[PDB]
Amino acid sequence: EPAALSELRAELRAYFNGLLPADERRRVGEQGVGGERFREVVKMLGSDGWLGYGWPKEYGGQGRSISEQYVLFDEVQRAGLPFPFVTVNTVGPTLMKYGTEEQKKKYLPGILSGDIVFAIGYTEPGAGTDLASLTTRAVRDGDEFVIDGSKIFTSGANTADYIWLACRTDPEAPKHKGISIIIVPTDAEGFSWSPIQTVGGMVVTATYYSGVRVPVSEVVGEINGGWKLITTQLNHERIGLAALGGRMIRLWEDVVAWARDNGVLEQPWVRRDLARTYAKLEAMRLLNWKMTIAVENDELTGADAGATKAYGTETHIDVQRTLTGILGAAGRIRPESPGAVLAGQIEQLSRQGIVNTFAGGVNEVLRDMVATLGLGMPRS
Amino acid sequence: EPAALSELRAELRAYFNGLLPADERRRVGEQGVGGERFREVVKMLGSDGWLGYGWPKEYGGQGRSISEQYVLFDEVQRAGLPFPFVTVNTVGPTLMKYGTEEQKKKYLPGILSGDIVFAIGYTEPGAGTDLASLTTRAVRDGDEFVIDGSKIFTSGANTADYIWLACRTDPEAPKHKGISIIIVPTDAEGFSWSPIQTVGGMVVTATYYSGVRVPVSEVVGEINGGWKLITTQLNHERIGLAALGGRMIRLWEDVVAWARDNGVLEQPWVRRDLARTYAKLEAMRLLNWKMTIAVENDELTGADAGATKAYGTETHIDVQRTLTGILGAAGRIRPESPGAVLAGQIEQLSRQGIVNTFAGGVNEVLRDMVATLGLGMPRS
Amino acid sequence: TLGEELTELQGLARQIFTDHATHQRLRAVETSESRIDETLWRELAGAGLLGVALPEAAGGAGLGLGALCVLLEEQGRHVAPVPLWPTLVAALAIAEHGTAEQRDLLPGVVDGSRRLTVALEEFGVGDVAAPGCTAVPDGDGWRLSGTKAVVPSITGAAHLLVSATGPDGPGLFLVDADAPGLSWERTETTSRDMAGNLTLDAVPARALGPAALPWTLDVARTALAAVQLGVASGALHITASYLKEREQFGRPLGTFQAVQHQLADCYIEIEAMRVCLWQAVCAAEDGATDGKAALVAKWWADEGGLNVVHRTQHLHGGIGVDVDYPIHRYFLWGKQISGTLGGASADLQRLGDLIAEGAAS
Amino acid sequence: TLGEELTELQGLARQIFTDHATHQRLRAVETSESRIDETLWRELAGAGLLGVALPEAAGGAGLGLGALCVLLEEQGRHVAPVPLWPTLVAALAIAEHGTAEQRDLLPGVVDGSRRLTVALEEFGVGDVAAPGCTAVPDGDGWRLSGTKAVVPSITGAAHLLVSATGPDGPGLFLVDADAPGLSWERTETTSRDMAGNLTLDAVPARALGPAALPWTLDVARTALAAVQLGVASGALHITASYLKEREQFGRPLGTFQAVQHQLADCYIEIEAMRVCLWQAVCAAEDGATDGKAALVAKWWADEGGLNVVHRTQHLHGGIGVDVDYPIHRYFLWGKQISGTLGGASADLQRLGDLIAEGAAS
Ligand SMILES: Cc1cc2c(cc1C)N(C[C@H](O)[C@H](O)[C@H](O)COP(=O)(O)OP(=O)(O)OC[C@H]1O[C@@H](n3cnc4c(N)ncnc43)[C@H](O)[C@@H]1O)c1[nH]c(=O)[nH]c(=O)c1N2
Ligand SMILES: Cc1cc2c(cc1C)N(C[C@H](O)[C@H](O)[C@H](O)COP(=O)(O)OP(=O)(O)OC[C@H]1O[C@@H](n3cnc4c(N)ncnc43)[C@H](O)[C@@H]1O)c1[nH]c(=O)[nH]c(=O)c1N2
Ligand SMILES: [Cl-]
Ligand SMILES: [Cl-]
Ligand SMILES: [Cl-]
Ligand SMILES: [Cl-]
Repeated sequence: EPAALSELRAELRAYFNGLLPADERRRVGEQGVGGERFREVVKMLGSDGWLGYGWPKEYGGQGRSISEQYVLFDEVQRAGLPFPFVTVNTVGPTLMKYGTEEQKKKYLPGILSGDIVFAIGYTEPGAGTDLASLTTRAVRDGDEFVIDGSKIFTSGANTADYIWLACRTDPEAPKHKGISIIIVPTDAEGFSWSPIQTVGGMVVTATYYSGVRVPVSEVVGEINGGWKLITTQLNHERIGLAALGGRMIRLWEDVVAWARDNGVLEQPWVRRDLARTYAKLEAMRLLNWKMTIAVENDELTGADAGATKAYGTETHIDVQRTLTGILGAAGRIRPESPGAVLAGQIEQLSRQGIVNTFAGGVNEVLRDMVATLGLGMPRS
Repeated sequence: EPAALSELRAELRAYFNGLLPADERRRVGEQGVGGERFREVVKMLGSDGWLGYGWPKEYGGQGRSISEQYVLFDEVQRAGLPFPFVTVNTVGPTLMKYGTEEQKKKYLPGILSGDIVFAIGYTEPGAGTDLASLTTRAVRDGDEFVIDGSKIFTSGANTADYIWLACRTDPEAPKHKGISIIIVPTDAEGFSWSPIQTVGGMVVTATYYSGVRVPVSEVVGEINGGWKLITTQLNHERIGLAALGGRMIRLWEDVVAWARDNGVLEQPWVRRDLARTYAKLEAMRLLNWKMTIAVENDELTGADAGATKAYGTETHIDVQRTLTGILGAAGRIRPESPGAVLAGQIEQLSRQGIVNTFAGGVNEVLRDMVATLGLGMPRS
Repeated sequence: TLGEELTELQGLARQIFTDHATHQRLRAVETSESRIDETLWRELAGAGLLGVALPEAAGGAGLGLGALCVLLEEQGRHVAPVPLWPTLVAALAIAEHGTAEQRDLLPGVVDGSRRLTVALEEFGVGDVAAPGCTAVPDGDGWRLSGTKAVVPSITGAAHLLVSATGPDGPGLFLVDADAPGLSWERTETTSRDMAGNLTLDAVPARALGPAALPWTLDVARTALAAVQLGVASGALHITASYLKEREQFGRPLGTFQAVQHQLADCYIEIEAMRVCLWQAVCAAEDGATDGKAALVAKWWADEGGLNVVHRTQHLHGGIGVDVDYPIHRYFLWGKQISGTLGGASADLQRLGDLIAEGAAS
Repeated sequence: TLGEELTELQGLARQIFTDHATHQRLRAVETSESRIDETLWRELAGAGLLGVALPEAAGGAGLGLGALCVLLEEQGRHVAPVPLWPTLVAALAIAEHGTAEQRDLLPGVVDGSRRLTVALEEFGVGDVAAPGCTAVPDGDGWRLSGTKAVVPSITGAAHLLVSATGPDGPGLFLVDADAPGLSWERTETTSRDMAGNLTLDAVPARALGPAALPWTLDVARTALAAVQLGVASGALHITASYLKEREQFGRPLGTFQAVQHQLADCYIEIEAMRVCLWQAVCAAEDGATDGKAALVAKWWADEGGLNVVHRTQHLHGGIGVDVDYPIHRYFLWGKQISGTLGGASADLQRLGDLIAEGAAS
């Protein structure tokens, strides 16, 4: 049984080795969904059958277990390769739930085959944490919707084929009840994007929708019922943060080995910091495991999801800070500069970890929800 | 110059030694204003001239400097003796500012001589942090006020001669503009108190006012203008927390010496914890010094007072936790039980430090004020 | 199933603790000579809860460290004054590392007539893994000379497990409480337990097996973390209820964002404490001997558990220090537990040495 | 008075930094080869700000470490790309510990034609007080062999102070940047400085006086804390302004209690940083040599300063990672500074050894 996961691990290394080279892995891994070779990788993974590894076989996947799924995510990160998490683990599973039979047929096979990639269109300049205040509008013209607005920080929009777009369809309804999810092709007339470079090395985008026209059948779920879809895909957007923690565990191990071999491990302060981050990483990985079980079971509570995501993302930053200190003078050297340790990964991840305490749910709001949903505290 | 403070230090040890015995000091120090021998000490200190040490000579004091004042407070704590901080450093100086010439003549000399002790009557069951919602009422009858209500956690009320009592005098005014300070004798008919034992070993009280009658001349300041008096005495209520930090610095030093002499100092974790608490104690004592200068100059801002008090009181708890750990198995032994270290002082202070993050201003509200007054952040 | 038995265990303990860990009874017990509720002890024995973690051959249910942790967690939820972890950790040490003669003491533990405690700490540096207390061979027995610090719940214990260093290194030895050369001074601790500072002058003793000491330290760390989990959980529950009731500025304290965030941090820490506790239990039942999982559970207890009870004191304001109100006992228990066998900084140092040593393997 | 001169100093530096540390100019400089703004350097020289901390005999104002810290704090407020602390800490080391020949270099520093840097770090353990770089006697000079890590702002520096261990222990040695046997590899750091990994193969060098190394480390720690104070202050200021503007849920982010509390914790940490900085300065001017005050200032920089710039990233949300928005540079500077000469944990270890040693005196 655990021999099987070991064997899966060893197979996936051979496989990724036959794809990656050297620095290229850490180059496509830094760019993420916005990078040039992203689609090249996705299509390779897809035709080789790895994208549907965890999908139900009803929808063409292998139906493999959570343990096996995590080995896959851990090994793709280790290889440096980008994986289409959002498209395969966030959009597909919400489509399998709320999609028409027609919608599933158009999108799921191409997702599976690595031919269709999605980008998430939620955030606006005026509607970030308060996403339910979004104003991008979609108005009925006949059996078409006419979409006018813009979004910001649309990761992968430059490399995606479709936007999963949250729009205001009923301007008079309660804000949570006026929203629909609409799929917009990135070749649509009136669609455009512009790059945004992040301190962490990623390029995301702003996207613009000027008179974009989409058939009404491209609404996922019910019109004005888009909020339950948004939440469904946001919850599935934690299986990625679990794999992210997996990556920090690996880097912690690599730092232990590095410090062992140059004597940094003989410093009491280093040993103590490795002990404290070990203990916090142990809690994170165990909480992540429980919560993945819940989410794939449709039993995760809002309190637990919020507590686990806020704890895990703050722990990634704590570990990044702490391992950087242990690295000493090399802790400040960027990837690809001489003297970098572990290819500068912890230096670059420190500049990215700051994102995830406010992306995928804002940790302040998650703590509010822990109190109200988890402990019954009154609001207002 | 610093020879003078040294000499002052050595004089005060000889003096307190001629008063204290052994455990008695740590016994009257634990009880505080509510203890039996409190008035006995106060009267001794008063007739020996130490109560007015820092008072202006205009009001019969020595006018000594802040440096000298702090040596005095540090040495009284070191001796175990209780000092009438609230009465001498909080009530007298607000009376010197807002009192009538008549009020000053009745109260200040007996405060100076150690014959008059005051207790602070602010907090009610329904009005703690939201002190401006207090409902204890004082109604005009002629040239008398009739006082009906109760207060809670009135420290020293069992040993005081007068209550500095915050009352609602105008039930129709804005809450901040409906309050007066009234001095109530503790022998007044209708006044009563009952004990409250704290986990830290102190006894405070609830006090009750049933038809208590006081001449209208016993209002300090202007009627309905009591809020500025409350704040004035609350600000002076930081010179005590400065001396409290002084006591934790001394205990930190004693723990260093203790760990040196039994080998606990050879543990890396102990050295690191002593370094971290040293650094936090250094910031505290320097911030306390600046803020004392400001307050005795009438130049302390609300932002700085709040930042310094919240930082200092949380640092006292951090140091208490940390020194307890360094003490090992003896860290858990109460005063007067066998094996206690440093007479169990750090064990008992750990059970008291928890008070001061919400007494004298609630640290959450102080942080609100830091943001609004210090950084201009909007409210509401 | 096993989980169903552990659920039944939990409900039974909850009812018994709820019936006896009351305002009146806690005050009566915490001002007595022993600080031990003998009625609660007998009720626990009669419900089979002392036997649930112990072997069947001694009349127990044979459910091991997991059942013990379920019972200890309920005990901490109610700050219930009985010496369950000293007696039952000692009994599990006997069950797993004792001679036949020593295991014959276990029936009396199951039925409630025989209590134990453990003497694992020393004043000063107090390295629990390298006791300064000495063990000298004497025929097929031993004589122990030294002192042990703050032995918990000493009153009424018939036997003690005492850690000492013999010619072949640290070990664990059984001592009768009436042994010649044994004496103690009663000492009151933060939690209001009545502990004993133990003096041993060539005290007769019998060894447990060679692995008893490190095993017992891992189990004790795990058990203390179970109590702490219950303390923190109960403290959070009481504080949450109180903050719904108490209003200032015209609304429940529970509606202030900073209040909600302090409560959430307690919740997070409790969830972390809980999964690391059960990892330590699972590791012990799966035969791990490296000690890392137990130290992780213990560090979470020492640091997270102590954070929780400081936050729940602060969130109560003045009433939280009133000894007639419940929350201050959770503070006292949490604070004491967070230093038992060493505090958070010591545990990080020990864990860091294990990590370094394992990496250099 | 002296304070009035330091106020004048501060206003002048503020205007110069404000005129040149702009959106456009920061981007131009941080993508250049040197990462150094030579225009800003010349403007600073012309205003006398390079000379303000240096001796009068070299054309400076003779205002010492305090003036240097005032200038560095303004520099950090604007993340202004010039190597002030490497050049001016090196120059203060020469002024206080150099030979007459070495002090003749100071006029060129005052007038802006001569820059310096310091090579105080090494890869790995990198104990700054026990360099692995070696110093061998050679007549009345020395030859140095070893490597130094990430020497800051190496481009255009004419001379370097290099720490090395000779036969009589660690020392500090002046090296010409064109010395035979000296080479470096450019390496880009977190802050976007262009540092150099330095290789020394029997490089000719001249010693500074015997106390130069520990003195220079204390001054450098103090100077780095001055920059960090300015970084954290500027970060907080920008974040406070932004949170007044940005509304969500119908109100400014600045009105949320959790937001106000994160801002307050930054404020508190900055006040703590600031008084410990000035204690370190006052201690150095009063001739203290124990090193504790400088390490306290540096630990506050390393821990408080790093906390501030993490909080100001978080409070901005997505726009805070946009490289076209200012705050991310404060994060990069704060993060790099908090590890320079070692991070927070190392500094606590060093400080703890000094405390232990002083108590055992
Ligand atoms: C790299 C990267 C990648 C992506 C994204 C961002 C970034 C940086 N996001 C956008 C992300 O979801 C977004 O940044 C968050 O929802 C926050 O919205 P704002 O950035 O407007 O911060 P906003 O201004 O709403 O809040 C900023 C800060 O204010 C505080 N705050 C907010 N509300 C509070 C409250 N109620 N109480 C207390 N404090 C509060 C928090 O400190 C928060 O971090 C995204 N989006 C998308 O649609 N598709 C995508 O693919 C991505 N991917
Ligand atoms: C030992 C001792 C001694 C004294 C006193 C107390 C004690 C314990 N005090 C009383 C003290 O001033 C009082 O406890 C505080 O003002 C807090 O009021 P409550 O206790 O009602 O807490 P309250 O119920 O108001 O608040 C409880 C907790 O709620 C939180 N909170 C409150 N408002 C908040 C907000 N706006 N935002 C976020 N969180 C918030 C805080 O965590 C606070 O600690 C006193 N009084 C007196 O009149 N004379 C005296 O001599 C003394 N001395
Ligand atoms: Cl994707
Ligand atoms: Cl008083
Ligand atoms: Cl006793
Ligand atoms: Cl380069």
